[PDB]
This record gives sequence, C-alpha cells and structure tokens, in this order.
Amino acid sequence: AIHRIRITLTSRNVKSLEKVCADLIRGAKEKNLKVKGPVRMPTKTLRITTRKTPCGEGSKTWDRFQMRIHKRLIDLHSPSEIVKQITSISIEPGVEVEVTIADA
Amino acid sequence: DIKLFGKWSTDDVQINDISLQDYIAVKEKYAKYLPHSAGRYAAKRFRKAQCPIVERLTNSMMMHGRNNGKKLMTVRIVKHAFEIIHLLTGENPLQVLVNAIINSGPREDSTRIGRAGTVRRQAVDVSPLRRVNQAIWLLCTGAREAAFRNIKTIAECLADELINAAKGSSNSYAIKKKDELERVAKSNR
Amino acid sequence: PGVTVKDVNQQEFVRALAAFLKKSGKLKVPEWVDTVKLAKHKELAPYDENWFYTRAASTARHLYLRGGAGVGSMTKIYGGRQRNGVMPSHFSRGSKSVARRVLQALEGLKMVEKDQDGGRKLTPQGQRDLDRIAGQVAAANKK
Amino acid sequence: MSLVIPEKFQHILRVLNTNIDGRRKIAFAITAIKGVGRRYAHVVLRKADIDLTKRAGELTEDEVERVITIMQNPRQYKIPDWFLNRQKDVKDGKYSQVLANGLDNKLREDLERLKKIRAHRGLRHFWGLRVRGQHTKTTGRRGRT
Amino acid sequence: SKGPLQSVQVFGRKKTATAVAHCKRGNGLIKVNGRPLEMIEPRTLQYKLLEPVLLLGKERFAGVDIRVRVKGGGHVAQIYAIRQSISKALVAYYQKYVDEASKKEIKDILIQYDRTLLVADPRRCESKKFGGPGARARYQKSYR
Amino acid sequence: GHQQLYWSHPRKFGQGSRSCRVCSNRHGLIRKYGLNMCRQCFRQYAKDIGFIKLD
Amino acid sequence: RDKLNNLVLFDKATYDKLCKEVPNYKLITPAVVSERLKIRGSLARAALQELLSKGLIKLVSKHRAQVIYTRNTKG
Amino acid sequence: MGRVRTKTVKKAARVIIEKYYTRLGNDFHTNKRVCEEIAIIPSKKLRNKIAGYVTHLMKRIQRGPVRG
Amino acid sequence: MAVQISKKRKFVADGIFKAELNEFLTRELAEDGYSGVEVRVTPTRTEIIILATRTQNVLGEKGRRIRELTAVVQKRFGFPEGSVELYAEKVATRGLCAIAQAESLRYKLLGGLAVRRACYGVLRFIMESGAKGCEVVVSGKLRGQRAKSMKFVDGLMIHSGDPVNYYVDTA
RNA sequence: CCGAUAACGAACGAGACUCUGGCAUGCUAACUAGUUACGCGACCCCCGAGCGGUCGGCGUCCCCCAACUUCUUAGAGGGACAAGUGGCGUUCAGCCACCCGAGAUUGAGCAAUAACAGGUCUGUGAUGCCCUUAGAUGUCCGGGGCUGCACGCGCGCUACACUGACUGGCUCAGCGUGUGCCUACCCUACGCCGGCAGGCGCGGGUAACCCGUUGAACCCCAUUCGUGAUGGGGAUCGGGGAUUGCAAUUAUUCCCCAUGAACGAGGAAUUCCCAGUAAGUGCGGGUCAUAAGCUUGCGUUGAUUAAGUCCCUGCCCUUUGUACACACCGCC
Ligand SMILES: [Mg+2]
Ligand SMILES: [Mg+2]
Repeated sequence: AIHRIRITLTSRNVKSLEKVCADLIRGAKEKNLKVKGPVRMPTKTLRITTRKTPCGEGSKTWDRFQMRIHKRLIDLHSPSEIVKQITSISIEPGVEVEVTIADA
Repeated sequence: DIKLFGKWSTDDVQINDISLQDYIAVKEKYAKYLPHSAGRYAAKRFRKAQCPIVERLTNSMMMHGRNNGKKLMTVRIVKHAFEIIHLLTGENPLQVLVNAIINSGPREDSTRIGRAGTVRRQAVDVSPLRRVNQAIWLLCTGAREAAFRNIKTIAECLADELINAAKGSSNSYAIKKKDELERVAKSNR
Repeated sequence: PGVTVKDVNQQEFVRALAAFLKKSGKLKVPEWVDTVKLAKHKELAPYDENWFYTRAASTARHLYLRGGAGVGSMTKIYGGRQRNGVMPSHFSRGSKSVARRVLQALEGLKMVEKDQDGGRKLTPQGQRDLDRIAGQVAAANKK
Repeated sequence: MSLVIPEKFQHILRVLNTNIDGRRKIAFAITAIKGVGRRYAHVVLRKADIDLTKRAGELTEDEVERVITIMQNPRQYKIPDWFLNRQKDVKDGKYSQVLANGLDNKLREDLERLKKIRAHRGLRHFWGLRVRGQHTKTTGRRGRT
Repeated sequence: SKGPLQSVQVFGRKKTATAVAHCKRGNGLIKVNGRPLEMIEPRTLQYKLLEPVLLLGKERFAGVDIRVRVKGGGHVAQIYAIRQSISKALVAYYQKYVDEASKKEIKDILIQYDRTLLVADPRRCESKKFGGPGARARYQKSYR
Repeated sequence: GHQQLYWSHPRKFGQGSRSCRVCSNRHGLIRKYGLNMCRQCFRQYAKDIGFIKLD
Repeated sequence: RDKLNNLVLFDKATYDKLCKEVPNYKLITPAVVSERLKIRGSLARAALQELLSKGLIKLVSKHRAQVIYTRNTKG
Repeated sequence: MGRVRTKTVKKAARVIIEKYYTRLGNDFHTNKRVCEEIAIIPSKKLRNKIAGYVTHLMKRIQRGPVRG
Repeated sequence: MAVQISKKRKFVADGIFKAELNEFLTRELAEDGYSGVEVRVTPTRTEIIILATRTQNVLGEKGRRIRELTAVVQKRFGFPEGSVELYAEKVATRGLCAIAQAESLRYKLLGGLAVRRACYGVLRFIMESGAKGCEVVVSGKLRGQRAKSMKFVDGLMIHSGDPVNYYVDTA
C-alpha cells in the first residue's frame, strides 16, 4: 504494498515541463494507475537588475535578467504497489524530478 | 430623488446662462449620490464636460503636495462647506455653486507671444469649458489662501468663497482675479 | 434578534467594553501605566488615564476577530508610523511588555486562554461577555 | 468649567528661577523650564494628581509647590530611574534630574572637564566644530559665516 | 416552498481588489465579511456601497441572501469591488433563476447610471522605470 | 613572518571576506541566490546560467 | 496683522457677549466664535459644548475636524 | 492613427486573394478561418490582420476591378 | 529538507556549473574545434557531451585525454565516483557554428595569414556550408598603431526582435 | 503605404517578434489554493422564530470518510482585425465619430549603416608597450586616512503647519526574500523578563506547506491643541542603557530623558510629467557581521491641465547659399 507517491517536476521551460507532465500521466492511464491531477505551482521569478556598464559612466541604464522556474506535482495513487510497477522515468535534460512518499 | 450627500435635490438647480449649460453637470442625468466616481474622465477630450461639477470641485480642491490623494478628505470638506452655505443662505448649495461658477468664469482673457503691449498682444475670448475650468480653479485657490494661516477652517473658507462668488462682492479672490483678467483683456483690445 | 460584535460599530463597542471593564474592575494593572509610552514610535504617553482598559478591550475584540494572536502579533496590530525626525518615516511595532501584560491581565480575568499551539484565544464565557456587551450597545445605539 | 477668568489667575508664574506662561496648559507651560519636556511634565503632573485640562495660571499655591517638590525630587515619588537626565553623574555617580540653570552650569563643567583632559570631543567643543562625527565639509556654514 | 440549490457566486474587481458575492435564495439581507452593508470602515463611501440597493429598490433585494468576501486592494478599491460584485451577482441571479426581461430592465438602470457597476476597470498600475522615481517621472537633471 | 601574524587578521565577515568566484574581484559582487559573482562577470555569463532578458 | 493675543479664559465682558447673541445668527462654529469674540478657540469649543448642554444651540454636523452649530428655530 | 498596413500583410493578402478567390468571402471570421490552412502564418495577430485586409480588398474587388 | 538547498539556489548552482564547465572546456579544447557542451543530469548519474569538430583529437591516445578531463571534472566539483560520463560528439555542418568558425579564424590569424584573406575564406566557407547570411567583424590594431575595424557581411542578417536569439549564432 | 516613375529586383532598420496588463462562470487540474453544502461544536436571540446570525473554531485525500473550480494558481486554447455603421478621401492608401465589446493606442525588451581619439588597463588568469621586482609599486600585519573645513555647486530627505500635529480606536496590499562549495553571516511564530532598544527557551520553514490571512503607511473615526517660531521643525548638544564586531574614539546602529537652531512657501534661474499618470504614502531586493536620507521594484490614495504649435530648445525630409570640410565652438 500500500503506497502513495508524489512526483514533482521542476525546470525552466514550459514546453518540456508540459510534455513530461503529459507523457507520464498518459503512461499512467495506459498502465491503469488512477492519477491525482497535475498541480501547477506558482512560477518562481528570479530577478536580477544590474547596471549595464562595467565603468559607471553613461546614462544609468539598468539591465534586468529573469529566470522563470516552473514546477508541477503529480500524485500517483494505486491500490497495489507503485514503485515496482513504474521504473522508467523518460526524463530529458533540463528538468529535475523528485519522488517522495506520503510519509515524507 | 438622487439627493447628493443625502439631501439637496438637484432638479431645482437652474443655470442662468446658456453659455455653460452644456458644461455644468448638475442635471438629473448627472446627479450622483456622492462626489466620488473613478469615471476615467480624462481619457478623451471633452469628457470632463459630462463630469459632475461637484466631482470637478472635489478633484480641484485637493492640491499643494500635502493633498494629492486625499479625496475622501476633500469630499468631507465639500460636504461641510455645503452644510455651512445652506445654513448661511437658505438656498440650494448646488445652486450657490452653479452661480459661483457662472460669476467666476472670466468671459475673456489675453494671450500672445511677441512684444507685449500690457500683458499680451491680443485680447481673446474664452471657451465655456475654459470658463468652467478657470472658475473652479479660482474658487479652490481662493479658499486655499483663505484657509492657509488663520484659525478659520478650510470648510468655512470654501463656503464663504462660494457665497461671495455667487453674488459678486469683490470680496472673493475668484471674482477679484476675474476682474483683473477682464481689465487686462480690455486694455489689450 | 441576536446581536454579535460584527453587527455593531467597533468604535463605541470597544468604548463600552472599556467602560464595563473599568466599572467591574478586577484587572491586574501594572505599576508603570502612568509613565511608559505605548510604543517606541510614540512621543507622548496616551492622553487618557485608564488607557489600559481601552487597550485590553481592543485586544479582546481582536482576539474575537481572529484567534491565536501572540504578543508579537498584537504589536503588529498596534504598530504605527515612526517619523524618524529628519530621516524618512518607517513602520514600528507596539510595546511588547504592554501587549504581554494586557494578555496576562486577560487570562487573569480568565476570558482568554492559551491555545494548544502558540498564542491565545477567547474562552466561551469571554465570547459570551463580548456578545452581551455588543447586544447592549446595539440597543443603546438603536433606542 | 468654562467660567470667567478666576480672580487669582496670574498670567505668568515664577518657577525656580524662570517664568512660565500661565495662559497655556499646565502640561506644556512648565516645559519652558530647562530640563523639563513634554514627557517629564506629563509624568510629574500625573504623579502630582492634577487635572491636565486646566491652565497653569489657574493652579493654586499648594498644587504648584507640589509640582516644585516632585520636579526637584523625582526619586522618592516613584519616577522611574531611566527617565532622568543626569543619570550616573560623572562627578558623584548619583541619579538626579536637573531642573534649572544647574543644567547650564553642569553642561559648562562637563565641557570644561573634557577640555581639561584634552579629549577629542572637548577639543572639537573648544574649536566650535561638530562633535558627533558629522561631515563638516558641506554643512554648518551658517554658524561660521 | 422549500426549493434548494438557488445560488450564484459572482466576483468584481477594482485595482487587484477582488470581491466575491455569494447570492442565495432566502430572506433579503446583504453582508460583507460578516458585517452589515451599511457598516463599513470608510463610511464616507457608504453611499457607494448602498448605491445598487438605492437604485434598484429593497423589493428586488428582499428575496436574496448575499455574502461578500474581499481579500485584496485598499479601502476604496474594496468599496468599488463590493458594489460591482453585488450588482453583478444580482444580475446573474436574475439572468439564471428568473427572466431576462427582469434582467434587462435592471441591467439598463445599472448601465445608464454607472457602467463600472457591471464592467471592471481595466487600469491597474504601470511598472517603474530605472530613470525616475515612478512610472513616467524622471529624476531631476542638471547641466552645470 | 611566521604563522602567528601572516594571516592572523580576521576575515570572517566584511567585504574582504568575499570575492568573485570567477575573477577574484572584491567589488560589485552579487550574493543573491548564492551567485557570488562580480557585477561584470554576471553580465558576461548570464546567458550560460540562464538569466535571460524578457522586459 | 501682527498678533491676536487671544483670551484663553472668559471674563465678565465676553461671557455675556457670548451668551446673548452667539445663539442668534445662522453659523456658529468654533472658528467664527473665536474670530468674532477674540478668544483662543479651545475656549470656543468648550463654550459651545456648554451651550449645547444648556440646550440653546442646535448641533448639525459633529465632525472631528469641523463642527457646525446653529440657533434654534423661530416660529 | 497608426493603422497603416505593411508589405508583409498587403502582399500576402493579394496573393491569397488571387489564389483562393472562390473560397474567400466578405466575413472577417470566415477569412481568418480559411487562412490557417491556405497559408502558414507564424502569428495570430499577423493572420487576423491579413484576414482584415482580405475583407477590405474583397469589398473593393466586388465594387470594382482592383489590380489584383 | 535541511540537507538539500532550495530550488532557486539549486537552479542557480546548476547554471554556475554549466558556465564554469563551458569556460574550462573553451580554455582547454580551444585548438580541437570546441563547439559546445551539453549536460544531462539525473539523480543516478550525469552525462557531459562535448560537441566538437575533431572528436579523434579531443580523444587522446586510447582515450587518454578524455579520461584526463573526466578525472578533472570529477575532482573539481566532487561528484561521487563513477557517477559522471564524458562523451565526445562530432557536430553537424560545422560552418553553421559561430564558435568553431571564430576559433578557426583565430587559429589562422595566430598562424599569420593576412586578415583580409582569412576573413574572406571564413565567409566563403560559411556560405558554402549554407546559411542565410554571415557577418565577421575584426577589430583592433590593424595596420598601424591606430586601431581599425573591418566588417565583412553577406546574405541576410536580422538584428532586432526575438528571432535573433534562435536564428543568429554569435561568437 | 498608395501611387507616379530610368529604373528593375532586393537587404537591413521600422513593423512583424518576445515578455507584460486587461476578458474569459468556456477546457484541464488541484490536502502546499480554495468555495459551496453538510456534521460536531462555541456565543447571542430565546418573546419564538432556528433552513436565525457570527466563527481565519474542529472535520468531511485521515482514504471512502461530500461535491465543485466562481474566487487563487498555471497550461493549452480563444479574443481585436480599423472588423461593423456614418462622414471625409484621387473614393486608393487611410483619417474622424459611433455601436457592440474587457480591451478600438497597456507598458517594456530587442533594435540598422557610419562614427566618437566619449568611459573603463581600479572587473578579469582580456591585453601590447613602458615602470618596479627583495630596503618591492609583490604580499602580509599594526595604526591613521579616504569623513578631515573661511567657501561654491549637484542628486536628495525633512519641513515651514489647522487640507495640520498629538493621543486612542477602527481598518485594507503586492512585488519579493529567507539557513550559504570556499563562507563563519538566514526569515522568524509562540512563551517568559525588561519601560524601550533588547535578552532568555521552545519550535516552524531549503518554502502556494513556516514567518504569513504578510493585521504596512497614507487614509477613516473620536480627543487635545488654537495662528504663536506654538503641542509646527528636530538640527545642534549632555547624560545613560543595549546590539554587531577582534576592535565603535573622529560618536556603526538602536533606545530613553533633556535643547527646540534656522525655517512663516523661497530672487535671478531651472527639472520632470498626459491616466491608474504626476503627486502623497508606506513595503520588498541590492549594498548588509552592524545598518538606507541611495538605487532598483511593488502595492495604496489619486488628480489639475492638454488632444495643439513650431514661439524657445532641438530632430527629420526637400530646395537653396557658402570663401566651412578639425566642418559656425568653422573661417576670417
Ligand atoms: Mg521592433
Ligand atoms: Mg509634542
């Protein structure tokens, strides 16, 4: 077994996040594990504003850099065991995956 | 039926001259319960014409740095001023305000660029919208320097400014400046 | 027609609660109520003499509105604008000892009890007292 | 309460060695005494048990001498220790509020003590410059020219 | 008699201040955050709060239980959010559970009294730029 | 001299305790998000870290 | 326009001056009472609430920054 | 003011009109619905702007012999 | 938990690792036609792929040099042993890689070819490999002491907007 | 852009593009977001209501032991195009007004050829040449200095008060950060002591889980003050108490009590700005062992005026004159 697991996927780009969150759940449906819906957490916007010039001479122009971090949560819940059933991950570079259980 | 501030029905107020009856907005289509409405009246030209003049007075009464967002304070100032003028005169505060606007709007001014005769080269009559704008600005300014450094509060100062303007007594800064402008324009004719 | 505290204006309500707390005086009033300022950012002591009762009434009303508020939370409510003189103004918090002593006097009157977790809330009979005073002030305002 | 002016209403008083305006409120009239401010005046009136909503000119002799006594000797009337000006005096280490030109001569003796020991703060006081580390480059010009 | 499941939940916005009115069949009452409508902190805007009620009449409000929750913005933004939310909740209730005849001959009064009672104000803010204190003003410049 | 005075001056804090992780500079560091990189070096490498410009 | 040296407490000359025509004109505010009786203004507020207690002046506004009074109706 | 169309939309509109004059119509939505399969438009804004110009040019065509 | 750092710092550290590894590979494999580095990180292990033109040159005698670099990247960042694998991949259409062409131009200039002929050759090779356009700018102490800049551009070249990011490769 | 047309065919820039804000009761999804309903409760009314009212009290993803996504979040999609109507127009390119509409001009980012002896060699293990290199211009350690003051200037903060100050009560945000490779230094709930600054124990949080429902300020409601250099202003200055550090004097910062100085709206001059804008107002980040009058962002309140012109300062195109070409700061 009686297990209930949580898989969180985080990266910088929505295209790869969406395709992972799609193919994983489609594999789950084809492998008849009932799926708790994908929860899209609020985006983390890392902002850094820095003076453009390396000198301090100029018109005081500031360059602003952003890093968008998006994360999704999918809860895999089955009456039987889960980890022995699902072993493949099919994870491309860029996206980071973390799997916990209900105890953690 | 609308009863601005809960009283002072609008339907009895009459504008005495047709020059400003398309720019004063006290009639029942523009009668509002309270002079506060985020109506986007500055989005397009001539949109302030259909803005109620009590709203205009509230917006122009909040000036000089300390008071640029204190619209609730300005609304309470206008309410107290209407109470005071009603007690002092007995007629409609809206009627007093309309008469003050009419008597404060300067019918002509002077404007040019080149070698000035007295103030400007040419004497030019003004638009009704400019009449209303100048009248409201003059009334608020007169109330402000009336209330600046004396014990008499801003409510009474605005009240007696409108009272003096609605009749014409040379005791109000609005019509004093109006007469000065008229004399300058007449000299610049 | 039952009356709760949310159906009456909180200003004269807290005034009436302070008056009741004054007339039925069983508080643990500290010895420094005549000297201390109510906050770091204030520059004079409160004008009213029995300000402690008004403050305790306000704390009871706030605890009714939301429970589990500790001393730091109450200082967050009673914080204000510190003018800082020539420097630009900022925000300051209330007096921690004042809030603590008000709360301790409240559980001395046993209308406030600590939670299972941190902070303290109102007891059922404290809620009863608040509602009764709300009803009587509603009646006074009506007729 | 809102009566006529009382018969024994002196317009200014004589407290210690300075006069105070009796036209203003009592809580702010004795603030004209050097060494007394809004907080000190309020606390001494509170512990003197005098109505704060009355002017200083309408007080009586017993009330004013009670104020005198409490101002002169705050320690024995439950004025807390941390509230006084000359706390932990450099000469005798005794906690005392100072109320009059005693404050002026105490400032004088402390400044001349600093000058005598030739400390940097005392030398700055002698030269008329800032003593709290402020920048003297761009400000303080009026005091010199 | 005892017809259940008669409720709508309609929101209104004014400067990121959202207000959700839960209109429901019952006796006529309107409450905001558990407090009476006529009793709010900026009582100057009590007329703005009561404006839909004064326009439409207590009879159309006599059959509705409305509870409004606000969790954003400032004070007057809250007030405008509540009035818009109440108006939109009433027109949604009249559009769903009774005829659009009544819906239209209340919506017209609402519109040609105040368009903002039923249409949200899109203007929110504007980002500050790195040349001045605000969105458009610039820091004072000097030449000598 | 010996070990007792060569590096004895404390640098557990302050600007001298921090240096750029790239160029060992001690001015214009960015410690936000544990970056520990110079102001100029961050502009140099922001494409590589992933900080890209949007507005 | 130099100074006002306004009275802080009433006297015999101004007490009856207050009592016999202040509840006779249309506008009674502490500011106008102060400026036409040459008194301070806290005195004006206190006198006006005393006359409220006596009941010969009708309050209309009662606002924290602008309080307005009037005389009683005739007829 | 500032609603002048550019070559990118004008040339594309003329080309698709001369190619699919039978399928096109005077309805803006119908034209913007034929555009996605008669042409590859990288942007929705570009697609609908081209569709609007197609409506204008077809009104002009049905009222007279436009150079297209 | 307490042992793992937050997501913000973790992503920033990943970017720092990518940048440091890329700078190291640029300064080390410069003469071997270095083009780029791609890291595929998994909790089990990580794979570093070096896109370079001369794979047989970046791989030393029986992989001695790739083993050396694998050990270096092992020791510098302190991975668990046997948890990182380094592969070398030959790029496709090396004329389209601005990094490789800039490195080749630098190699030619260091060899001593005339800058005019070398830049013409680089441009011709890029357009022969097939691109919508190319632009090479050489700045510095050309000819005399006074510095000059020569720009050789042909074909199409956009400069503004978003599509420059994924259409123009700049080195 | 339409059009003419010794040009035809192109290329860059502009536009297109990306992000952002506004509408989606349409779709997907939510115990790290909630709503509705129901059940335990706690309180008021109990005259009698009782499917009465309040609850940020406890529960119903504790797994069978409710549903749903309106509110919040974030993805895929839609939506706006001068599309429709009237007028003007060579009846073209387009412009004006209006209807319906969330929106009929949301703000940014990117940004051409050619240049400047514009700024940085004090960002770099970017760097040529020159200088120094053991009594060092390397490097380390101690102390001082970068703050130093007859004076002038620039960016700012605080004010000159009653549209206010004080005192108390009531009541509302959104950006965004938070425990470290070196590297020691995180955000803090709650309880207790102290008047305050602070201190002492218990926890939570590597985070839509905790701070935090970010109880912010302004504002609102009552009190005192009363036209005075006054309860405006808080500079200067004395004494005392804590905090950081290895160290606080030339005061790091903070707290308390005293002193209330100029300042009563500012000459000649001059800056910025067109709608959620200016301005008032606070709150985050950077700097940070200690810390913001700075800067970069965020939210709250919210206007006056204008929909024009080339008059001043400039910019673009065409014609024109030139003795200028380092180009009118020219030449003579
Ligand atoms: Mg562009
Ligand atoms: Mg004071």
